[PDB]
Amino acid sequence: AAQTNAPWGLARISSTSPGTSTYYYDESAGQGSCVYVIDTGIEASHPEFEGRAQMVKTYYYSSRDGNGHGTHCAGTVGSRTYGVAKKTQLFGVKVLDDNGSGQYSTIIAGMDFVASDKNNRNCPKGVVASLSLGGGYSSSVNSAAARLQSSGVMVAVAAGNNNADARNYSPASEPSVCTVGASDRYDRRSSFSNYGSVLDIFGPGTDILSTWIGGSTRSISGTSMATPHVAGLAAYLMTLGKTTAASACRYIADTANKGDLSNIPFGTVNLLAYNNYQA
Ligand SMILES: [Pr+3]
Ligand SMILES: [Pr+3]
Repeated sequence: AAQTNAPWGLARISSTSPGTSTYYYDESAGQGSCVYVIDTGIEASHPEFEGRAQMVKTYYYSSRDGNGHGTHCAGTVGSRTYGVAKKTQLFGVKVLDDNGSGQYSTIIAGMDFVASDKNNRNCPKGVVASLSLGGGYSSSVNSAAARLQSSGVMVAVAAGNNNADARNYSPASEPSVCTVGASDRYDRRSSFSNYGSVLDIFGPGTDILSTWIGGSTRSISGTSMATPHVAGLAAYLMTLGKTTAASACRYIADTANKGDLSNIPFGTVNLLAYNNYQA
């Protein structure tokens, strides 16, 4: 299949070079996979989700996304127009309040929740969790991310927007998960993107168009935006049977565009997520 005049990030992950405008992908489109978006919530009623999104847990007074951040990230995973995996099932877990902030204890609870809840869902092609959040180093937060991964869920996490080594941030610094940095449409590392040896992979993160609350759309920037590109790609590849939750991050790194990025500091991988689609 081919989506013309696609958002640049979608085009980039289906091309060996920057500057293209068409998203090429297999029609299966992540059908049969499930992606948990652990964030401020999802506006499930947005027409772009086509009924494929549902809130399953909240740690606040309402399950509504009063912020927009979670709805944006979910859209990049699997909305019709703005998503990588256009037929995946989306589950929302609200661990962040409507100002976009959250306590580490609540974030940990949300991760443990997903590890259990997945056993109550029909996800024959596998399960992914997308975490576009983070803060200062915490061994407890890292441990929760490791548990989630160990339970059989592909965990993708944002590297952080500090233009610094991700080793001092959590859950970015947990080695066993998939830590995602951000790039822009000219194949430069995004100016805000964290780096370091713990990064696994880069994805599009600057000027990313996606869904927003109130049935709208918005372009915003961050490693928060790069992370769902990689989560969606994992769901897509698991549906095609090319990889599993345990090995998806490594598979994505092995099949990535190599050496295409600029302003990558020595010791950080030069790898950009790529779907290797051949018609
Ligand atoms: Pr290239
Ligand atoms: Pr890793």
